Amino acid sequence: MLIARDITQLVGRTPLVQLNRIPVAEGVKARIVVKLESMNPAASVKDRIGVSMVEDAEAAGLIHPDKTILVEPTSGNTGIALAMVAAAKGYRLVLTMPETMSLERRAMLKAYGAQLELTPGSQGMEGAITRAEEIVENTPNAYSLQQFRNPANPKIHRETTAEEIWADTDGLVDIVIGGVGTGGTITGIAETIKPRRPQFQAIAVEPSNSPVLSGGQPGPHKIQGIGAGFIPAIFRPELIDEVIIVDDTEAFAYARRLARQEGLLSGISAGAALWAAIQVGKRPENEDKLIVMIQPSFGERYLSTALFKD
Amino acid sequence: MLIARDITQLVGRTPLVQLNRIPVAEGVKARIVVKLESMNPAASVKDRIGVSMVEDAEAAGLIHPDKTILVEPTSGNTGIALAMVAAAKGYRLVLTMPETMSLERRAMLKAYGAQLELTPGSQGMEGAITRAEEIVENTPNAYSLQQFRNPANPKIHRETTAEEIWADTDGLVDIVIGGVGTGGTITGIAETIKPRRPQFQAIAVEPSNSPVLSGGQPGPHKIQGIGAGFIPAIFRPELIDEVIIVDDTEAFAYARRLARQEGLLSGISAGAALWAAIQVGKRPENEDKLIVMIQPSFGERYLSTALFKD
Ligand SMILES: *Cc1c(COP(=O)(O)O)cnc(C)c1O
Ligand SMILES: *Cc1c(COP(=O)(O)O)cnc(C)c1O
Repeated sequence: MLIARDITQLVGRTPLVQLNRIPVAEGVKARIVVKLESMNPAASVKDRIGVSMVEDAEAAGLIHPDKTILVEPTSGNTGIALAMVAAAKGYRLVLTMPETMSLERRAMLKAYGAQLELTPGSQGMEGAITRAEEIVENTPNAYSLQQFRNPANPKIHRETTAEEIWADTDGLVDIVIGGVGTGGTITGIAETIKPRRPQFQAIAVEPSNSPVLSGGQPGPHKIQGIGAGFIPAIFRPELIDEVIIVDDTEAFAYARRLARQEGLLSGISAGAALWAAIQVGKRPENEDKLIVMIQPSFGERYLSTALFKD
Repeated sequence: MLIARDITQLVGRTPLVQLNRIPVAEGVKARIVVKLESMNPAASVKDRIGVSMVEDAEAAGLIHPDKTILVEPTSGNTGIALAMVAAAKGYRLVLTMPETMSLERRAMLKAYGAQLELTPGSQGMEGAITRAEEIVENTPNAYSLQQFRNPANPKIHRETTAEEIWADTDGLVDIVIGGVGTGGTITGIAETIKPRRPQFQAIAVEPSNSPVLSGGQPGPHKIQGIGAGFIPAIFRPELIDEVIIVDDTEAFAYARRLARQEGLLSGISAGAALWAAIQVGKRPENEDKLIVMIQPSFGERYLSTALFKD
């Protein structure tokens, strides 16, 4: 019998899909395919790390459902992944999240029974992180899995996300394109694949308004889920070939086209990754290369935002 | 390479998950497991029929993307499934839907680029169907796949949904419980499995406020996706062992517990199916029987409703 013990054993193992309209429309000479992290149980890539971080801490005896209050600052998806895990396992969970993130994210957290404290929009992720740190320092048995630092984040991507790409492309993937939030996705992919394919390229995507991976200064932007405003500790710049900066307008435009022209309803950051993959795929040296882009989230979580509202 | 041609080749093949808290809390003597139709690409069971109905009509030369205007009355999910398919394949699509269905459903349809005409809430599905029929009768090249009559609906459930249950339970499933909207799910399951397992039970679920399968009169109710207010042509009462009626309050209560106590964020109708499965699973004759319930939809589509709002 193939019956999962619980929802945490059903995360990852997401499929690849080719694009059929957008690349030809933009004159792309490479082959662009999409890894659909929208098909995780709670509809984002973060399900993978919600599970891995919690399992890692439990195994080391660092947390226990009967006493630990999990606390995590989030732009939404990590909070939702942990909220699902917490609901399955019986953990109390408190999220801090900036008020600028989509209304759907707030409602998702509450639906799973987690506690949410919103932090001021002007303070961005820094405000969320500071508040979470204050809660953890002060509260007995509070514990932060710390998604920007936790080795279980890049590890699960090395062991699952990257292996899936490797298998599903029969070892022929040439380039992976991924927006950076925590950096775990693109880092874990590069770590696993580069040893097997020396010419493989790992390309990071960030908002042009907050180009910190590129050496620039942090700023406000609308690409929810990427552009934390600092370089995460887990991110390994030495493994990444290049950083592509993306305007908010292009992220929104390409995410809309994903839904309407490909039937791939997608978050804003998937739009940013596609715009980037288009630019890379048009380079003459990349003709007939196989480019996999990561689609981090499903677009239903974004209907209230400027992506689709009106 | 395992790369899907497009999103329509990634529907179905959904997993089973055991329940870990709710059955013991209710003194259930059977084993209740859930088939997660929330994990289809657009997060409901309807993805399966959106694909099968369109492929069937295309193969027979009855529709073509360059000319057909698809038109379908819906409570939401069939419209969304067809909207995804339409976006991938380049069909124009018009949905009629009662204003009583969740706001998320409206926004989902528009996000995929479909056209929506809302019909009066007081008229329910009958109003939606009448308007769709008026559009089709009157409009050149308009075409309704007709989800309540289309043989491709129960067929795809016979060939995919039912085979998945058969395989995943190693042929040991004793009972399937499913709410009835079109009736295709529970009918196709019963058709495939009963010949292989004479003692197998197929049990239909309907709202107590609109118990038409039970021989009663139609009425208004809040279990979105089930209780059409008539017996669908595809539904085969001779294959169904029994109909269980469910109150709106119990559907809401059990859907909330699915999210918060199992980490299975679910639509309202999944709550109705669980309440039913609990009742069946408590019967002394069903001790140690394996009961699979269908979870028709993911709960993100329902955050604006009374299920979670406030
Ligand atoms: C997490 C996330 C990303 C980036 O993934 P990382 O592995 O954290 O870099 C992109 N988009 C969205 C919507 C996310 O939630
Ligand atoms: C379609 C649907 C059902 C019932 O499935 P059928 O195969 O149409 O009987 C139940 N719940 C929801 C939310 C649906 O969209």
